[PDB]
Amino acid sequence: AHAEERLLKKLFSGYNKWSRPVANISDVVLVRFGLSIAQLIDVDEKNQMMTTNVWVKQEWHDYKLRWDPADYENVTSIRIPSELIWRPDIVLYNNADGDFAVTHLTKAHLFHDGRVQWTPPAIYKSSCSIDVTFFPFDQQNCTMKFGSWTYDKAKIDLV
Amino acid sequence: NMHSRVDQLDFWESGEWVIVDAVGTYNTRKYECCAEIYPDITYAFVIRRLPLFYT
Amino acid sequence: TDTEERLVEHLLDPSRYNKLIRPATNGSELVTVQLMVSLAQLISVHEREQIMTTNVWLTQEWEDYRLTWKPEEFDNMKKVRLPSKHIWLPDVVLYNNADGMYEVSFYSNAVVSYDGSIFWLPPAIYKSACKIEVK
Amino acid sequence: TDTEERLVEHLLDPSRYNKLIRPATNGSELVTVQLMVSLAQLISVHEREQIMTTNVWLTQEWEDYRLT
Ligand SMILES: *[C@@H]1O[C@H](CO)[C@@H](O)[C@H](O)[C@H]1NC(C)=O
Ligand SMILES: *[C@@H]1O[C@H](CO)[C@@H](O)[C@H](O)[C@H]1NC(C)=O
Ligand SMILES: CC(=O)OCC[N+](C)(C)C
Ligand SMILES: [Ca+2]
Repeated sequence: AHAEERLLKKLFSGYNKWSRPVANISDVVLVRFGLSIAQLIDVDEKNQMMTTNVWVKQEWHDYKLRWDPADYENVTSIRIPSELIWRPDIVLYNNADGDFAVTHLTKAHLFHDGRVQWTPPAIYKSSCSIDVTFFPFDQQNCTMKFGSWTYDKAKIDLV
Repeated sequence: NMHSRVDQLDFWESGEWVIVDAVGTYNTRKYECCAEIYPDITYAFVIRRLPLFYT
Repeated sequence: TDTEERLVEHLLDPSRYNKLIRPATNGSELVTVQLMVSLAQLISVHEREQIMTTNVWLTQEWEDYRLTWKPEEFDNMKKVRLPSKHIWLPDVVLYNNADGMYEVSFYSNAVVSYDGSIFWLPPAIYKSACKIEVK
Repeated sequence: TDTEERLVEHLLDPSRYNKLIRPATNGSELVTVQLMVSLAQLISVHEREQIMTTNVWLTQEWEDYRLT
């Protein structure tokens, strides 16, 4: 516990969550985006919405949150609140009756080589055009559009 | 009371009801909870229904 | 980078930047805010409730002289992203909203240029009251 | 009481107790948490939306050596 206290004191001694975490300006923060669906809550044909319960699996590299575990009693990884670190602002473009960005803000896993894994839940009510030509034998094709809202390709790229 | 009548300068006509009258009345009364007099302002909205639809 | 974080801390330093103050140079001077609504989608028009739900991007642009810097002193950085909650914002809202939500729904970052120009483009799901004509 | 306030201030003193850190001891050990759900009332079971509403008391017991 004292080792982790020391590590936390060191890491956030001069951390600035409002700055992109790249040692060099020309670099690109490579975010490995991916979804894991928990349940398809509902498909409102009348209102043309789709409610889903997904885990947004974002992973990126932060160059300031690095340490050598040997000094800190072999603490390879810690869990810290996600509100204390810079996070990509991935939003759901085609939103309808919902929230654009994740609002749960679970704790983000942080490793000793600067890696960060953040997997918060979210209920997304996206819009999707419904085709009812062959109802009730119809097959729907509803899409979700996720992307960074303010960092262009040269700054953040989704993998 | 800033003004007896309730301001309606920026009102948005609902289309179903029309405000016949809206005047705030200043009342003062005591509650069994507490030994002090508590003042209040009660606004009475008198709204008349337009009967064409339900008619 | 170190330069970018130094710049961000310098700009938002509460000792020298108060977000509660209009960036007006002179007493009679006023801040000019440009507006533009980008209609991303018309979600629905509820005739029974007389409400129109739209998904719009509300481009807002103005000048904040307190957020200027010299690029040559900051590794030739021309624009930086500052959180929109930590800078003065012209509280532009949907006045005729039909559900009590006035502000935007995300509060994204604001792209700040080195000359003080702010470019803010937050998304919003708006529910505005409409006069439905049924004749 | 003065003693109780002093104890509460001492225990939660942020300079010595960081709530963001697991109370792991003896090295890379794990904290054992005991669960027990006490059903206080089954409020409703909706069949159309397939949701059960329950009022429960979620007992949770663990050991925090930093609060001794
Ligand atoms: C940043 O990257 C550019 C392009 O590779 C390089 O010219 C420059 O020296 C780098 N700066 C640092 C501090 O690494
Ligand atoms: C579903 O929609 C996407 C985009 O509209 C399209 O690329 C894809 O081919 C569609 N799939 C099917 C099976 O029609
Ligand atoms: C700079 C900025 O905020 O852009 C928002 C619009 N978008 C997501 C199309 C880039
Ligand atoms: Ca359905």
